[PDB]
Amino acid sequence: SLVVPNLMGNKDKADRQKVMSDLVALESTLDMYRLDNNRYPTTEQGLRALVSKPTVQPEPRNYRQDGYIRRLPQDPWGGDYQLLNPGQYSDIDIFSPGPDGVPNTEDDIGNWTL
Ligand SMILES: [Ca+2]
Ligand code: NA
Repeated sequence: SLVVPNLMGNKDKADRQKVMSDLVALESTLDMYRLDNNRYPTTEQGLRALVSKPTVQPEPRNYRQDGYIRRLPQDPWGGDYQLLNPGQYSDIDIFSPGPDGVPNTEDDIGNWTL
């Protein structure tokens, strides 16, 4: 006879699920980039490197003319996914900035929680 409140918790789980789905897709795309080019994008090159060839070194040596992804997704709050090379927890840390929209805050939802 006691229903635990879950309105926002349920919203949070749905939002986290979209973020994780985006992160998984990005990781797969980053792996295709690495299979071709033998490294992941640098922090400067970023996730944008998956769309078209970066304009800074290290220049990928086997970059598909079509790139690795058609478009970069945004997170559920309209924010941009972030990339750090080298990662603290993985080869590459990839994360949504979360609700607050600021990279590297407590709000970040990252691939280290996959
Ligand atoms: Ca944040
Ligand atoms: Na393309």
